[PDB]
Amino acid sequence: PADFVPDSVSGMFRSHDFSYLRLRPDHASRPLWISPSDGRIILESFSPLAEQAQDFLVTIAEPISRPSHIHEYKITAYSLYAAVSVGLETDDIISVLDRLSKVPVAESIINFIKGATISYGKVKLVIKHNRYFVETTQADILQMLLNDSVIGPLRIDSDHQVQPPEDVLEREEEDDDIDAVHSFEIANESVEVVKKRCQEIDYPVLEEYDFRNDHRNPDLDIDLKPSTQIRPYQEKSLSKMFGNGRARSGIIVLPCGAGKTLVGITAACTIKKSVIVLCTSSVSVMQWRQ
DNA sequence: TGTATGTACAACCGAATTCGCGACATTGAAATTTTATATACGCGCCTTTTTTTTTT
Repeated sequence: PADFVPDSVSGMFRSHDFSYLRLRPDHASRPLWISPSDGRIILESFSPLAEQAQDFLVTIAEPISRPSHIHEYKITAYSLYAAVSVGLETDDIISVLDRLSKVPVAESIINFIKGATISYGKVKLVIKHNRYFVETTQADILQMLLNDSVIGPLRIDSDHQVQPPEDVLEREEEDDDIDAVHSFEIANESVEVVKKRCQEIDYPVLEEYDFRNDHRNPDLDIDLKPSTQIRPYQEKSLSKMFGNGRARSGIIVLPCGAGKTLVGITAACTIKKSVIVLCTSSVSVMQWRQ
């Protein structure tokens, strides 16, 4: 129907042998030892790029162990998509893995990392006039958008408008794929159907988030004061969602009871633009507002 | 299998809020106030006078 293992596919790739699985040729001269069958990547004290290695593993996968001697390696599809969305060169990570990881890069592990680096979305969701539309940087993308009931049918025929792509981006498609390619401006209504049809037909689309196509108007009555409590995970989570230069809303999985709304109020203020806040239930809306 | 939950849509209720007549106080003023003097009357009232009455 509309369920994707790729988001929740984390929890596998830890099984190897000893007869078929050979000691990694880098095992003699390799700062790490990538156990590809066990999916474990032990980052011992001998890795000089352990900080560089530690960050790369955290993107493509989840480091289960962070021991003082060596770390531990786990596989995460959301990490794989996140490490795919990380943007590190799939080949470049593998080789520094291969050279660093004494255990040779596993064949299945090597494919997933490259599959991370490039896949985790090869979709072609084009955008017009700084907005989202039914198009694609790649051709199979324009076909997906045009043949889309929500992307195409919900897409206005106009190729792109500075204001329409600005305003409408058939809802807000501020999460589309590569823009500045062939596409048509989509309406102001219903990206559920856009996503509910890329749902039904399994279109993993290499998506972005165009955060000042979070423009949306003359500036609202927002008091851009940072007097709301600021404490360090929120800001670097903000620094992650503020990214380079200007406020991008990402997905930032935050706890209710540790100042969750605090990042939202800042990002809402930072854009200096109209923003709505949605909480669980209305009674919690007052509690949270209280 | 018992229960916790968000949200509704409709009739009930009392709570809190702003308008002019009466009380006098106001200053404005006239009236009254005191005095001389002739006039003459008619108020009342003073003392004295005379009369009457009582008691021895």
